[PDB]
Amino acid sequence: QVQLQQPGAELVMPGASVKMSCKASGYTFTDYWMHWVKQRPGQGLEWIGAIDTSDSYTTYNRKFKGKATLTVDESSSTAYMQLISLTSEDSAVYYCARGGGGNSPFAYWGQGTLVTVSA
Amino acid sequence: GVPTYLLPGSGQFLTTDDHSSAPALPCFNPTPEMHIPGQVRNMLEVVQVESMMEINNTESAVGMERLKVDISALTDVDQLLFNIPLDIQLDGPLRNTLVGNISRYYTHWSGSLEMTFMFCGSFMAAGKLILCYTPPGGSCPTTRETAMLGTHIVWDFGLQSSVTLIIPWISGSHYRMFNNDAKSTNANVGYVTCFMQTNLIVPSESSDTCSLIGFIAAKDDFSLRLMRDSPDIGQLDHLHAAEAAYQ
Amino acid sequence: DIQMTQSPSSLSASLGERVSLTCRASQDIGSSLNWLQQEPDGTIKRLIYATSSLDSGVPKRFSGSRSGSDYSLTISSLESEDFVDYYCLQYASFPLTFGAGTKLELKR
Amino acid sequence: NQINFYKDSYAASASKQDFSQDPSKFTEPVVEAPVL
Amino acid sequence: IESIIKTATDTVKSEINAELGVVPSLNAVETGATSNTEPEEAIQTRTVINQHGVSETLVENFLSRAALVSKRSFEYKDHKNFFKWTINTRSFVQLRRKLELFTYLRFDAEITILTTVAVNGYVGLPDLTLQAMFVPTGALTPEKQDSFHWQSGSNASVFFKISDPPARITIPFMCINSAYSVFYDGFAGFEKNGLYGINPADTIGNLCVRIVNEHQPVGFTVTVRVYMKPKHIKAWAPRPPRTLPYMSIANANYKGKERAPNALSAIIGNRDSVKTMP
Amino acid sequence: YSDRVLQLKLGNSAIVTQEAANYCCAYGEWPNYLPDHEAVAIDKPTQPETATDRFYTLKSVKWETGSTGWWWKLPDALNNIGMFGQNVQHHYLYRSGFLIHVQCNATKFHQGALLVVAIPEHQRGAHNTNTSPGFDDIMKGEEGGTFNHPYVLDDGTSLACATIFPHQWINLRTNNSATIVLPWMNAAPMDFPLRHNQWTLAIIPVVPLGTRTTSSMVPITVSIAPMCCEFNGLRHAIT
Repeated sequence: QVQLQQPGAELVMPGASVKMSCKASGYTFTDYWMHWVKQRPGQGLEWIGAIDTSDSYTTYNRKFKGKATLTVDESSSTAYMQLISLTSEDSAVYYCARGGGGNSPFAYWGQGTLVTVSA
Repeated sequence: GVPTYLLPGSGQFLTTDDHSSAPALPCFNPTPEMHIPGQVRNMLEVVQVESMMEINNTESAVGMERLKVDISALTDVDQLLFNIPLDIQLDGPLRNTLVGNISRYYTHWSGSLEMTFMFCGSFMAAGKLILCYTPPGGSCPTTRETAMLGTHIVWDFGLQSSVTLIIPWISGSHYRMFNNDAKSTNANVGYVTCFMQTNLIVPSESSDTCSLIGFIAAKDDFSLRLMRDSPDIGQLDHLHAAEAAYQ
Repeated sequence: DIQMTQSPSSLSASLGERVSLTCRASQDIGSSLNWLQQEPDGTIKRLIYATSSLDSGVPKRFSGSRSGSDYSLTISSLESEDFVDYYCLQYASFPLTFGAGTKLELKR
Repeated sequence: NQINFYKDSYAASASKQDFSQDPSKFTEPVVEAPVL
Repeated sequence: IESIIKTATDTVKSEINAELGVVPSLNAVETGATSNTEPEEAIQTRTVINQHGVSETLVENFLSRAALVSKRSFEYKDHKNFFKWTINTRSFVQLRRKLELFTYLRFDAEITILTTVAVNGYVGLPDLTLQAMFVPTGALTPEKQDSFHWQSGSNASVFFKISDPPARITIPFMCINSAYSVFYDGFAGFEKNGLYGINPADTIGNLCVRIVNEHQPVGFTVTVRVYMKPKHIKAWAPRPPRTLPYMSIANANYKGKERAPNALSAIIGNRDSVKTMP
Repeated sequence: YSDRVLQLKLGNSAIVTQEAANYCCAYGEWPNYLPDHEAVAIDKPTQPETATDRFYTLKSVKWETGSTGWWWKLPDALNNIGMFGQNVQHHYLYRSGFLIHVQCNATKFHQGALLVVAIPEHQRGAHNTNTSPGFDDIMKGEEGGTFNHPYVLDDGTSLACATIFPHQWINLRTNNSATIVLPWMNAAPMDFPLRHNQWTLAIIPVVPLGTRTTSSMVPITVSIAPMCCEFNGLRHAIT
């Protein structure tokens, strides 16, 4: 029924750009907020930001301001995260989760994608 | 001592009662009062401020588009633009206004109302409108020649961008009621319709569709009585952080 | 930025032993917290939501409570699959922060 | 009416009689027949 | 111009008026001023002496009533027989929405505690003695029923029974400012750790309630309801009444219903067309 | 006519407008310095007068077909700008009023209306979540934010009732400017400049603009002038 899977994230040269694609299904896509979390091999979690699905509205963490750009498409029911200024320090596992006011956020999660750079 | 005997209503807790009670903080001096702007010492100060009616409420009007009425050039004379149902208790244009939201705490109301329409079309746009008010006791007027017969104002666009339609107080009683019956003689306020007096003439350069903005405010003779709970706010199932305050 | 301080950062216990995990909240976050269980494969699965209740389909070995500013995740009996990195989330206010984490190992 | 045996003034019963209004601050919040 | 208005204004008769340069029905809304057009100048009226009183719409009358700020049911058995409620008016939406019609408020709270006992799922309903202690912000909060924190030398406490009439006390205006802030735009702390809006920290402190007796008899349900009636009220800067339902008590966040009324896109229930009406 | 033209001279700045309507004074009050009987902080306040009292023009925003509206929060919009922004940084407390002037003009063939309203103590919400808004969401600095749902005023209230606040209209038919004079509105006599925002300037397009003439950019410019500024708690800057 409800599922979240984001493919891709294989190899990207430094200084380039990468477009994350996390697809949502099983419910009404515009009724819930979308969250983004990264995990390095260091096992610590940081919160990239959240986009309001109702429109374009976005909320970011102060550290990722200008590094990450969130956007969605109401048709495909997918959420995109544009990462620029790619460096070896940006290599980690990125997650995408659901949200919304009722019954707390982060009820569902994605598979995760490990990003690596080739220099 | 003093011989006494209890009365009915002894020990009862009445929510509206007026009595002095024991202070919990002896010898406590509150912060000295400071002058602050905008003191409201009576709620009738609030209801006299004009606020936007939502006339355009439909399934095809979404969001802010609901507060303006599209006025387009018409090819036929004597055409109705729109009408305003005057029931404040029911769900209609008057509910979300200041005069509406405050009056729904009160079961009875009295006094005159006023409507104000502002024409937001282009400067070169010109036209004449008529704003009619029909006292209750019959069906809404379908045509202008039937609607003229009541209180009306004929309005011509110009430098002054707004009118004032006074809805006078007309009743057989000192007050009216918000009871759920729409056609009740103690409830129904009458009807308000707007017809094209001549036509709306705009140049080919200007936009053809122009938007009026309706307003409503209570007058100085307005009054309210018998306060009640407001139906506007309903029950709310899941209230976040409410359980957090209980530790 | 409300900082969630998760302690202890590591622990060691055997099977069938009751353990607890506490996260600190500097600014009062109320009842808003989530306990996150991440299996070694990388899959995150939420456990407790709003500290009050448990997700549907999750075993009852897990419980949670608030005492003062302490948020305790109590496990009644450990299992072989239950040794994994646990996290505490705060959805009370933006930005959302995560606890440092806790690693579970078996006594040897 | 208005029986208060308590010493602290804030413990008195509420007084309803302030009938002063200045609706002119909300209705005519301006510095000042056609107005324009 | 400030004046003493005890009643609605009387109406004076008017005659047929046609005059050049005098247009009472014209106004300018761009000035942000309500239309000053009088019914006498708009239509032809009669002299009417209006005796209708305005006294009931006063803010002292409107906002001062007993409303339920807190309702807490705790089971009484062997255990825990007490609760600590951080005081706020955001708890119940009936009183909350009415107090939010104004930006600032200065008033004295009159608190009443109604107590009732119920049977868990008959012999008799016990008479229990309850203590309600008012703990200001920054003090030590009791962690137990029998704990030493209930001695309450300095703190203000009250003892009342179930059979006795409801316990009632008065709470003065304690804010460090000249009036309460219903809506607060900003953060309390000088660092980023602060919370947006009023937080359950500074404001009015806590209220601790327990059953003074030990645990006996076999379990009953004791529900404590707390009522607040303001008095001596001063109000400033009125505000639009809230439409969409509430979500959290710590913030103003909104969602909206699925369909009108009170939907996000549509507050008023829809109709066919602006020309549609019987 | 008499009140259609207005000139505003504060400090070295001056603004003339040939299309205006009867500039508004909020709640019938006019800005003034803190009197001695309402004072609290004992240290002698500083009064820059002509230094910090003058019009600071904010970045103009583009009025387009699907615009939802704009807000600037005060002082926050002015904290980085001019000599006003320096006194904000070095001083712990401030008390001042504000004079807001919005310029929006177009040809006589354009139609549209703007609701320019100053919302005292505007507490913003967040759509479809229980999470309180963050710091960077509320504090936009100079550029200001944008209404996600201007119909509800983003706080869950009604835009229809926004006239209860000090306001003026810019109607592209009548006037090209709106002027609002805001006194000090707070519970405390002085306030900490960075955290707390007393007023929120909200420009909303109740009626959008459209025309069949050749399209052109219509900017909306805001000029905000502090008035009767005071400052206390002189120390090093936060920077």
